[PDB]
Amino acid sequence: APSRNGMILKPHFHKDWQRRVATWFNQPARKIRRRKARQARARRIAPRPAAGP
Amino acid sequence: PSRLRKTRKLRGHVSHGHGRIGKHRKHPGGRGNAGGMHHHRINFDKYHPGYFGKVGMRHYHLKRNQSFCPTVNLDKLWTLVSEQTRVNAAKNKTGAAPIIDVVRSGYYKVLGKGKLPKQPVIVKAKFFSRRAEEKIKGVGGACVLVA
Amino acid sequence: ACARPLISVYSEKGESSGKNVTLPAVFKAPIRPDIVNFVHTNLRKNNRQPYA
Amino acid sequence: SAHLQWMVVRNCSSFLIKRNKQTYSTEPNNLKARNSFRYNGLIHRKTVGVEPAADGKGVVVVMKRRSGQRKPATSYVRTTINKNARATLSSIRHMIRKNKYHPDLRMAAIRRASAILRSQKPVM
Amino acid sequence: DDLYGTWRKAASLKSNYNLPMHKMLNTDLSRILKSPEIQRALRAPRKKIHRR
Amino acid sequence: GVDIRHNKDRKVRRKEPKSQDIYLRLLVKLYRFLARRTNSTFNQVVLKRLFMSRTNRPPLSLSRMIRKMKLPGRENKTAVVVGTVTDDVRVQEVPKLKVCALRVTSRARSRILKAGGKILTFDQLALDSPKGRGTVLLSGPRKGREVYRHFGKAPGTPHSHTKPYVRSKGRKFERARGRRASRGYKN
RNA sequence: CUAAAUACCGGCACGAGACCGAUAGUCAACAAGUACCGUAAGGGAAAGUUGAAAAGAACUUUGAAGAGAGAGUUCAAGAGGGCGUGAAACCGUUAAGAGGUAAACGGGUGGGGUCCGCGCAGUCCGCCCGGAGGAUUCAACCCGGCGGCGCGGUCCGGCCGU
RNA sequence: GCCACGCGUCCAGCGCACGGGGUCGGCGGCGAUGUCGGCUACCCACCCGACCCGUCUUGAAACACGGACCAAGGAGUCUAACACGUGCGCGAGUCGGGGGCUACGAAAGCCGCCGUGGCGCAAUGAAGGUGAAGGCCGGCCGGCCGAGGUGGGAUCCCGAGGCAGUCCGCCGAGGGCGCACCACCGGCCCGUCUCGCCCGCCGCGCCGGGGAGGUGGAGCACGAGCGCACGUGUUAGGACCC
RNA sequence: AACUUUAAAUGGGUAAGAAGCCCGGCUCGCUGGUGUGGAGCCGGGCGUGGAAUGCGAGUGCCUAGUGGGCCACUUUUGGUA
RNA sequence: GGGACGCUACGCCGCGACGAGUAGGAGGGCCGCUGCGGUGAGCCUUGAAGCCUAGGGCGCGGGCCCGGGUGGAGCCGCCGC
RNA sequence: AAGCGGGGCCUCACGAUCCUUCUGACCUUUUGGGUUUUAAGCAGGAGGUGUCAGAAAAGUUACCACAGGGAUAACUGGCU
Repeated sequence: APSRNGMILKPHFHKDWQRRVATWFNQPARKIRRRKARQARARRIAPRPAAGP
Repeated sequence: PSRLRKTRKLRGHVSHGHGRIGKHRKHPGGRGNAGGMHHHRINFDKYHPGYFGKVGMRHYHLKRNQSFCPTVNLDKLWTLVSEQTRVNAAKNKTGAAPIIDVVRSGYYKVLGKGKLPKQPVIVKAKFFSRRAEEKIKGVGGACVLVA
Repeated sequence: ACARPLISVYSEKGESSGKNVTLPAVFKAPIRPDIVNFVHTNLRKNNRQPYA
Repeated sequence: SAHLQWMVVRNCSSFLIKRNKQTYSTEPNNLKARNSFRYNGLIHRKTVGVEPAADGKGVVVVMKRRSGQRKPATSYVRTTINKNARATLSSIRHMIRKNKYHPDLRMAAIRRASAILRSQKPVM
Repeated sequence: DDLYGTWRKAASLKSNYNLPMHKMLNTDLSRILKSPEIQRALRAPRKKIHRR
Repeated sequence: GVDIRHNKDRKVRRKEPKSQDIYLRLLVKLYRFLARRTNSTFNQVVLKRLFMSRTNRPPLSLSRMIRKMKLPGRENKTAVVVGTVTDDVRVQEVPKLKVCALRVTSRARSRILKAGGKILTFDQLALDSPKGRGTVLLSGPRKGREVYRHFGKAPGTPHSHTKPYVRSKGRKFERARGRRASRGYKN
């Protein structure tokens, strides 16, 4: 039931989307994991540049 | 802030702001945009004209990269180069017109919307409008095509 | 403020040292407790662990 | 300034207390003990403060200088008066009116000193 | 002075940041209100209580 | 029994600004004294506009302020804007000006002072002209917001040009039956 | 054929919480997927708290005993074994009042109880007078320190300039 | 009976009070083991009034439905999208949200040569595409003026006057610049319809474009958005609960 | 009531000025015996504010609930009521 | 040319007019519960929370503070979330 | 000739989206470019939804079921 004035909206929530919900609480922990593996790789190739070829 | 919401003032009221005759049922009018050719006809015509039907040609594999042709008006033409170049252009007695490369700043077409100050320019752009050219020639400038 | 004072550096025994440093213009910034309360109550929601 | 800092201390201050449909402030120089712009001891550049003496006999008069405004250790100078009741009220009246030192609170200091001397009077 | 700068010089460690401007300069309106310049262009104060 | 209607006996207007910032309130306190003690209506427009919401006191572009001082109160005369004074990039030459505003954008302060202008705050304006003598009060385009294009007479109605609420404009986004004379009808 | 960025409500070991607090939080804080039910697939509970320490009431007496009365432990049995705090519905008993239009209620009084006012001789505070007293005592000068202001008509020198 | 007190020239203090809302500079008693006071809350008596709540309903005390009593629990919540309003920071810009560098800290700060990209800054047409003022002067060219007008418009400006004689400020008949905004008439951009005169090039036509008058556009005509938060309302989600 | 020459009461529009009158003059590709007619532009002169009474008006967004009604005087339809 | 009060300006003061209410909407709560960041040199075994109360009271009201009893270990006021 | 006529002297005799068909062009796309079929577009008509602002639609239940409705019937009581 639309109101007086507004948009026509198509919310893509007719599937069982609540089961497939990806939270992002790993993001602060992921950044540490990316940094620690990057720092560990650099010490393995200590004379070579960290970026690579 | 749930303390600032309406439900804190609705405690003790039987119908909770939804009326006693027309109770707050589940879906009285149907889910979503139901009834376009039906009981919601007036709202779909008085507020969304042109919703129902097809018009135009279909285009199967459209790439938005091909249609990228950003435009810039003659208002913000001198804003592309720094203000120092504008002062020295009118200061110079030889008449050396500075070059403003439109593609360098990230635009391809030049439109003749605005007024141009009376000092010559050299405009390098991927495309030009008809009125944009005459305004540049009216000051004594040149339009240079570049790809 | 037009003129800024001269803050004196203090030693480890509480006596005033001879060195003096001009007060930074940061201490002359406008005082907006509403904005500080807006930022403080919003940044405290970021160091929060979810419960469900 | 005085008006700028008042708008901050008026609600979120540690010295302010509110209960029983009343509002008070426990500032060291807030004579009359009320939360107000005139009576705030910390807000203004020039402040008059009346406190009981350390030994219980007499009154100490708090005087705030205008030199070290951001130097609270030096900004306050304290003078002790341990004379008779009439002479004590004459001195506090002289320090405020004849020095033109924030003169709207001359009688308020007189009212406070008249009760502190009465408080240390021997109880019946 | 290098993390936020003064009003005539931007911060050297921030990319693009300067101290915010003041909405008003003389915040002590008590000095403003009894300043002579306003005091000429004022009407006479009416403070006689006229009850019913 | 009294046969009067209490439907609109309470006038709806702002008595004090809904902002909780203390610098505006000190400026409001200054102009409440000036409204009820001076006889000028300028201190009554400024005080009324200081209460107003952000959408009610639209930013004023610099080029508009140049344009209104090309037709000024006959030249030394200051400009008083309650809103924010913004910079315009499609203006070439700027004269020296006397501008009073609550806020000025950082580029506009450099542009005005480069031409020998002067920028005053509202507490400085009272010290300069307590009664608003020799002042021009300006304002930005109140209907300049994009919101007002959606307002007014509803679309799908004859001679009722009003922007509809569409997520994205295209060939298949409200160009059909309600718009096409070939398809159904048009208005 | 091939690691890395990627996923991980199972498992191992962790750390943490603006989360919930025994009708909440996992069904399960406890001999919980247990007791129990259905032929079976399966369904599926209720249930935390003495005391700091049992110091868990020795001994005497009635009763066949359950149960009591003394005595004893403890800071406290008014914490005595499903025992911390022990509300309401409900019941028993004591005190007061009342009682043929079911009971109950609003307004207005009146009477009786209940404790309280710690009321039972009803206010002090200033100014002036009187006389009895008792001081190390007033004003005015000298010395030292501190503070305020100054248009010092513009003294001198510092510091800063959104 | 009188809200009438002087001369010549020309045609002020003392008291009284039907007076800007009450005072007494007036009194009498009783108060230590039986007296005073105590709205309310404990109980009881009388007069008046008085049908048991919730809900559906035009209509409830109903012979309309739920309801023995008590304790605990118990029902518009969260995510996403949008619209409007408000507050904040910046401003024709705005924003890291994704990624890197430096117990609380999974925080906070920094990196725009990490702004890629989102929104806005240009629209119109199905699309090819096109894509936002003109006037004057001199002989299609060369100079000049150069960003529409009318009415209403809060505010600001001047001063005929008036508060022997100048300055300040006051107000002032009347005269103007006119903010925002409204109504109208015009002007410009795109599509469409009609009518012409023409010019021109790197490849002279079934070519390329201009002009004039109507018409359609969610356009231009000296910006206003971006980011965050709050409230309301409509939705998709279990969606106020059974 | 589905006839009407007549024809009320009640009722429904409009006007009671400053955006109104009276002049003078330009423009028009509209109309043409004729600066004919019309319209639009300007400039100027007229305030006793042109009936009574009463009252501050105008305007923009968002928006819940409602969309089962009933009764009373007068008029009136169906029906014996 | 030597002197009363005041003014938490989100405060104080003076005039007049008005006060119904279902659905529904809005505003104010120094009404109430729980937890978090600040804050009260806060309360507390010389007695916290909870519970009972024929007492004293306050506020129109949501409710709140003392007096008494029980209780034995935590709890509250203000500014925001 | 002034004039009248873009249907019937007037008050009535008719139809959205999508799809199909026809017509109109020195019109646009058909996808990396060119030519030609074809197909998709613009505009104007037609093919109809009579439940006529427009679903594609036969019955029975005495074996019946659910949410409801005294808004609605069979019985008593009311009005006539």
